[PDB]
Amino acid sequence: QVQLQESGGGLVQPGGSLRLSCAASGFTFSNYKMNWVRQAPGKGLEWVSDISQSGASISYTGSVKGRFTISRDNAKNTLYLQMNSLKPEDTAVYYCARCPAPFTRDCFDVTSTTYAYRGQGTQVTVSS
Amino acid sequence: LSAEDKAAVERSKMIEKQLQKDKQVYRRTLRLLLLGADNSGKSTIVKQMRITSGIFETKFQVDKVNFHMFDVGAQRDERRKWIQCFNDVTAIIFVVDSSDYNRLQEALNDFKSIWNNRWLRTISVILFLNKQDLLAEKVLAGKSKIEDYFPEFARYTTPEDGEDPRVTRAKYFIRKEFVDISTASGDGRHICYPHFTCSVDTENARRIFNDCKDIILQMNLREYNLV
Amino acid sequence: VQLVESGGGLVQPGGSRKLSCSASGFAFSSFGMHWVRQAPEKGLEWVAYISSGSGTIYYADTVKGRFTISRDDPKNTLFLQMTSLRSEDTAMYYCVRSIYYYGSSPFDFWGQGTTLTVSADIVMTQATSSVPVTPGESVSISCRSSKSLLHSNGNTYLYWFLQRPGQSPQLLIYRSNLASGVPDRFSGSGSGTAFTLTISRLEAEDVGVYYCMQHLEYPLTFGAGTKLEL
Amino acid sequence: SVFFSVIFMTVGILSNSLAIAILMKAYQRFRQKSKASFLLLASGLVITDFFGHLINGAIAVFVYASDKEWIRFDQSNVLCSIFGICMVFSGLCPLLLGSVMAIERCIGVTKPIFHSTKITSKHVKMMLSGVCLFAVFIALLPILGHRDYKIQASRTWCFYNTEDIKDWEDRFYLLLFSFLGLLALGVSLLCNAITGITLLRVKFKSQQHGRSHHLEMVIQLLAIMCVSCICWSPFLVTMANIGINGNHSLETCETTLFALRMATWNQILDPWVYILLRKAVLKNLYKLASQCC
Amino acid sequence: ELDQLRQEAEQLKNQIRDARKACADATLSQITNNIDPVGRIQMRTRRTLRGHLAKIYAMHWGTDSRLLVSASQDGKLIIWDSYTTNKVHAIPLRSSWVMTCAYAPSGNYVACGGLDNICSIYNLKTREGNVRVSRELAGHTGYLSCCRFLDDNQIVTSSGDTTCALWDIETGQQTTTFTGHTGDVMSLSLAPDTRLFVSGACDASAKLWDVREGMCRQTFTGHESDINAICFFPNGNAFATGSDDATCRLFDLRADQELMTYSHDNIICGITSVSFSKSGRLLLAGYDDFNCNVWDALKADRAGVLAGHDNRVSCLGVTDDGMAVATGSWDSFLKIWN
Amino acid sequence: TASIAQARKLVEQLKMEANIDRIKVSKAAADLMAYCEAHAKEDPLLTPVPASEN
Ligand SMILES: CCCCC[C@H](O)/C=C/[C@@H]1[C@@H](C/C=C\CCCC(=O)O)[C@@H](O)C[C@H]1O
Repeated sequence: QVQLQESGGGLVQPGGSLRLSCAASGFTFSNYKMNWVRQAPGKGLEWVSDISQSGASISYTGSVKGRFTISRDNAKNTLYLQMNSLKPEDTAVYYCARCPAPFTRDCFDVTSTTYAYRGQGTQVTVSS
Repeated sequence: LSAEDKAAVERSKMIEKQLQKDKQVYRRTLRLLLLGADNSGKSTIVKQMRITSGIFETKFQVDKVNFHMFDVGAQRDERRKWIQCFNDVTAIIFVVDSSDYNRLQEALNDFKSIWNNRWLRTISVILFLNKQDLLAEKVLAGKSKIEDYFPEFARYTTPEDGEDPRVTRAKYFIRKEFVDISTASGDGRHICYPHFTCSVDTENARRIFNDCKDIILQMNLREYNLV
Repeated sequence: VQLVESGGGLVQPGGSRKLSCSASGFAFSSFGMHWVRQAPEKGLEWVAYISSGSGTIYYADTVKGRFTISRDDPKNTLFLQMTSLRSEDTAMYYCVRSIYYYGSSPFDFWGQGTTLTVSADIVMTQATSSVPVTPGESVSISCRSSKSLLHSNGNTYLYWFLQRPGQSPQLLIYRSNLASGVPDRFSGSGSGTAFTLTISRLEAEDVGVYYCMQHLEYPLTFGAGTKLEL
Repeated sequence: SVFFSVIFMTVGILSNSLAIAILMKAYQRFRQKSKASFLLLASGLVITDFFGHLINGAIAVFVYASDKEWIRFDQSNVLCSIFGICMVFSGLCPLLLGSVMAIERCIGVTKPIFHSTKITSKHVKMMLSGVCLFAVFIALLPILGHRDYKIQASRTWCFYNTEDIKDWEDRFYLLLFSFLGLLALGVSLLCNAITGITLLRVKFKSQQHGRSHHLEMVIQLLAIMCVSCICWSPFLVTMANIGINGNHSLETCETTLFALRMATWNQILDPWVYILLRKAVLKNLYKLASQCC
Repeated sequence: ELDQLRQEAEQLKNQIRDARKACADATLSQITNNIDPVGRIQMRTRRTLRGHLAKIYAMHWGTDSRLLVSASQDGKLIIWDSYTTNKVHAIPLRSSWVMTCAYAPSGNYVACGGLDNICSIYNLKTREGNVRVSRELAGHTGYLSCCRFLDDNQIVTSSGDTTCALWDIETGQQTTTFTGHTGDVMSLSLAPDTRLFVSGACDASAKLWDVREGMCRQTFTGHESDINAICFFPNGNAFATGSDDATCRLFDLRADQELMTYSHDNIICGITSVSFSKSGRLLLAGYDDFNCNVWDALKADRAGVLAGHDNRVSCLGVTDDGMAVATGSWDSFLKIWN
Repeated sequence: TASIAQARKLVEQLKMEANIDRIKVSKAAADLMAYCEAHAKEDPLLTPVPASEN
C-alpha cells in the first residue's frame, strides 16, 4: 500500500533551521521522482522543489532558491529537506509527493487538488 | 463465395471508398491543440479569432487553410491521462499569463512537464506570451518586479542581438528561461516556438500559420532523412 | 418505408415502357434493388437485380438484352426500361429491397408493384400446391430441391414469402433464422436438400400462398407456392 | 564481358534488396505520422529498378550462354524485341520517377501546406500509374510502328537501330528518347536546385539557435544532381548526335558501351544516394553488420 | 474532531491489514510448483484488418466469436468480421475524441464515449437501414473511460469525474449512483453473474461494487502506480489488474488479497490492456514496448511474445470461446492472432 | 464543513468492509487450480486446435 508520512513542522522562529522528513513505504522508493510542494492559507498548491531517482537532477523554485536543500536516502527510503533562514511567508502546509509514471522524465499532476499520491502535509509557521 | 458473400465484398469496398473520402476530408484540414491555466486569458484569444461538454472545437480559415483548434472545456486538474489522446496533432499552443508572477512558476512547471512527455515528444509546443501591456505596466510601476521572484534576474543582461528597455530585458529573460527549459532533453526532434502577443493584436493568425508551415517543413525533412 | 411504383397499364406489342419506382423512409443508396414479376394465376419470378452504386447488375436469362435497370441515388429513384414486349410479359411487377450482411434480412419489404398488360440452374419444385386446413390444426409444408443449398460456409439460402390476396408478400424466414415483425409460430427445419416450414398456431391472418426461394447463385427461381384456404 | 554484366547485376540486386528492407522498415514507422509518399515512391523506384536489372541480367546470361549466336536462340526476333523494350523501360521509367520525386520534394519544401493538405496520396498513386502507363506506352511505341529493335554492333544487347540509319522513324524515335531524357534530367536538376536554395536561405535567415536535417538534404541533393548529370548526360548526347548525324558519326560502339555502363551504375547507385547514403541508415546497417557478424 | 476520525480510520485500516495478513497461509507460487508448465505458446496472425483512419483505441467482441466492434480516434465505429475480413457497418461519430466502445449482448446497440462527456448509444437493427442516434445521454463532468452493457436496458459507464452511475436506455437517467473512487476510473470489467463488478481508478486501488446496492464491498490497494488495465476471471472469483510500473497483480474476491504478481526486470513499460481466455491459464498483457506478452496464471512464466505491432498496444480482447484474440494498437492495425 | 462528513463516510465504509468474511489462500488456490484443470479441455489457445475446426 502506497503510504507517505511527513514529520517535523510546527512554529519556528525566523532565522532558525528545520529538518523535514518524508518516509515512503509500499513501493520502490528508488524508482520514482520525489517532489516537495507547499500550500499557503487562502491560496493554492505551489511547487517548491523536485529530486530525481538517483539524485542527479535536483531543481528548486525561484522563491527559495539557494536556501533549502532536498536530498534522498535509498538505503532507508527517506526524503530529507533542510530549510534555513525561514521567513514569515513560509507559513504553509508542506506536502511530499511522487510522480505517477516511473522511469520517466515528465511529472504530471504535481499541484493537482485531487492527488492520492501525497501525504497529509506538515504545517510550518513562523511568527513571534 | 455465394451471391451474398459477394454483395458483402461490394459493400466493404463501398465502405472503404467512403473511409478514403473521409480521410481526404480530414487530411485537407489541420488540427491544433490549445492548453493553458485558468488564470491565462485563452478565452479572449478564442473569441478574437473571428476570421457539460469537456471539449471545445473552434474551426477557422487562415490563408485558405482550415484550422480546427481543440481546447479543454470542463475538466478537473487531472492531466496525465487525457494528454495522450491529443497527440499526433499539428501544433500545441500553450497560453501563459506573463503578467502575474505567482502563477508563472506553475506555468513553467506545466510547460516542462508537457515538453518532457514520453508520448508527446514528437509534437512541437507553441508559446504565446500574452498580456504584454499588463506586464509592461507592472514592471514600470515599480511595485513588483522579477527580482523578488527569481534571483537569476539579478545576474542577467540584455543580449546584443518606442519600448522601455526594462520591458525588453524582462521579456528576453523570460524567453531565455523558456528556451533553457524546453531544450533540456529535447533530443533535437522537436523545437519550441515562442512569440510575443497581446489581446488586441490581429496578426496572431499569420504567426500561427508560419509556425504550422515550419512544423510541416521539419516533418517533411525528417521524413526525407528517414530519422 | 414506402415504395410507390408507376408506369403500368396497357402497352401495345413491340413497344417500350419505363416503369418508375420512388422509395421513401430509408436509405435508397444502401439497399440493393430486385424486380419480381408475378403472372396472373401463377407464381413469382425474378427479373433483375442492382446493387449500391450500380457496381453489380444482373438480369434473368429469359430477359437478357431487353430490360434495362437504372437507379438515381441523389433522387432516390429506380427506373426499368422494357423494349420489344411480348404477349407473355403481361404481369405485375414488384420492387424489393435487400441488404446483405451477417444478421441481415434480405427481401424484407415488398412494394405495391404495378401491372403491365400487353395486347440448368437451381429450380425449386414443390410436391403439393393446395392443402385444405381447418382452424385448430397445424400446418407443415414440405419442399424438395434439386441441388444441396448447404454451402461451405454453413448458411442455408432459403427464403419464405407469404403473399395474401390484395396485400404484398411478407417475409417469414430469411435463412431457421426467424425474421423481424413476424410471430414465433413459424419455424423452418430440414437438411440441405429437403426443407419443412411448420406453423405452431394457425390464425385467420396466416392465409395466403407460400413461396420458397433459393439464394445460392444470382439467377433466382421461385417455387410453385402452396395456397391455404380457410 | 560477361563479367562486366554480372558483377553489376549482383551489386544491383544487393543494393535494391537493402533499399527495399530499409524503406519498409522506415514506412512501418512513418505511416502513422504523415502520408509517407516519399517512401512509397522510393520503394516503387527501387522495385522497378530491381526488376529491370534482374531481367537484363537474365537476358544477358542467356545470350552469353549461346556464345553470342543470336541466330540459334532467336529465329522470329522475339527475344531481341523484349530486350529492347526492357532496356527502354529501365532507361525511361527511373528518370521519370526521379523527376516526379524531385518535383514532389520541391513542392513539399516550398509549399508544405499545399503538399500536406491539397496533395493526396490517391493523387500520387494516380500520377505513378500514369507515369508507368506512359513509360510502357513509349516502350511499346516501336512495336506498334510496324518495326522492331535491331541488334547493335556489340551483338550483346538490342536497342534502337544506330547503324545504317536510313528511314526517318528511327531518327524520330532517337530524338524523342533524347528529348524525354534531357527534359526529365533538367526538371530534376531545377527542382533540386530550387530546394537547395530554399534550404540555404531558410538556414541563413533563421539563426536563433538546428541544421541536423538541412545540411544532410543539401549534400544529398548536391550528390544526386552531380551523379545523375555525369552519368546520363553523355549517353543522351551521344544518342542525339547519332540520331541527328545518321551514319556520319565518327565514334564507334565503344563510346555507347561506356555510356551504357555509366548508366548501369547511375541505376545501381540510385538506391545508395537516395536511401543508403543517410546517416541513420548508415549507422543502422553498421550496427546490424556488427551484431549479426 | 477531525484527528479522532483520522486515527479511527487509521486503526481500522491497520486492523483490516492485520486480518488480511493473518489469512495468508501460503503463497500461490509454492502451491503451483508441481503442475507442469504451459511452455512456449506461439501465436500467428491469421487475419489482418486494415482501413482505420486514425489510432485504434478500443475494441469489443459480442456473444459470438465472429463479429467485432472497434473505435477509431477520427470518430468512426467499425464492425469487423473475423471470418470474411469485410467491413459490415461504419458509424460516423459526432465527436472524434472517443476513448471506449461497447457491444450489447443482444447485438442491437453499440455505445461510445470519451472526452466529449456524452455517451452515445446507436441502434444497429434500425428498420430504416442507416445508423440513427438512439440515446445520446449526458450529465457527467469528466471524460468517459469505459462503458459496458449488462442487458438490453441498462448500461454501466465510467467517467473521469470520480463518479459512476448505471444508465437506463429507456429513460436516459441515472438509475443507481455510487459514491465513487478517489481517482479517475480507467476501465471496467463485468462479472459473468451480472451481480458485482470491479472498477479500477488511478489511485492504485480497485473497488468491487454491486449493481443493485450502490456500495462497495471489497477494496484492494496493493498496486504502486496508476491501474491502467482490469479484467475479471471467467469464474468471477478473481481479477488481474496492470499498473504503469510494469506490474500485474491478481486479486481474488473470495480471498480479498493479492495472489500473484507478474513482473520482470527487463520490462519497464506499463500495462495497457488485460484480457483472459476461456480457461484463464493464458493472460495476455499489452505493453508500451511495442510487444505483447502471454503469462501463465499459475506458473507466472512468459508463454509467448507478440511483435506484430509498430506502436503502443492500445487494447486486446479474447473471444468468449477462446478461438482468437484481437489486438489493436496506435498503428491503425487490428490483428487477429490465433 | 465537508471534510468531516467525508471522514465520517470513510470511517463508515471502513467499518462496513471490515466485517466482510475472508478465507485462507490455500482454498482459493485449490479452487482456481481445479477450475483451470476443468476448463483446459475447452481452450483453443492452450491446446493446439487443428485447422479443420478453425
Ligand atoms: C538505358 C539505360 C538502362 C540501364 C541498363 C540496366 O541497368 C542494365 C544494364 C546491364 C544489363 C544489360 C545491358 C547491357 C549488357 C552489357 C554488356 C557488357 O557488359 O558489355 C544487365 O545485364 C545487367 C546490367 O548491369
